[PDB]
Amino acid sequence: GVQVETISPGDGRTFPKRGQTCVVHYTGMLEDGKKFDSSRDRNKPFKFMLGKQEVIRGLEEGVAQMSVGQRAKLTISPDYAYGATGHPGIIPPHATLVFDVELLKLE
Ligand SMILES: CO[C@H]1C[C@@H]2CC[C@@H](C)[C@@](O)(O2)C(=O)C(=O)N2CCCC[C@H]2C(=O)O[C@H]([C@H](C)C[C@@H]2CC[C@@H](O)[C@H](OC)C2)CC(=O)[C@H](C)/C=C(\C)[C@@H](O)[C@@H](OC)C(=O)[C@H](C)C[C@H](C)/C=C/C=C/C=C/1C
Repeated sequence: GVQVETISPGDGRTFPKRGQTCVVHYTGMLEDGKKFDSSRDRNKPFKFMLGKQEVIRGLEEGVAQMSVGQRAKLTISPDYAYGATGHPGIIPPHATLVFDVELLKLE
């Protein structure tokens, strides 16, 4: 569902717990294609709480297996992303997504 390839290693010990707020930088693109979003270019980290279905399953499960400081390439299959419906106007049906995610801190 989500494949994780490490860009930079974390501490290897500090992982997100259920109900914790994850602070991340991300860049998102369609596989081998167009970039659709970046928190890095606007210099504003993205915050979400784990275990609250706030983000796509691929990102949730990608961040959940990352330690603090880790940066990774997340390849997210459509079923762990926006599926056959897509995201209106931005993400097509059956789109595999690539997120470059850095887990900055947990709060
Ligand atoms: C302008 O930028 C948008 C985000 C854009 C939307 C379009 C996509 C290309 C994208 O560019 O982000 C993008 O890169 C993307 O695909 N993202 C964002 C980064 C995390 C991964 C993914 C995602 O899951 O987006 C999310 C995706 C689009 C929809 C969710 C997917 C998972 C599913 O379980 C949810 O059903 C509920 C819906 C959008 C979000 O990350 C926002 C934060 C979360 C929600 C809207 C819901 O969780 C909602 O549930 C009631 C909430 O609890 C929120 C906090 C309540 C308040 C009022 C809403 C705030 C909305 C903020 C919107 C923001 C910052």
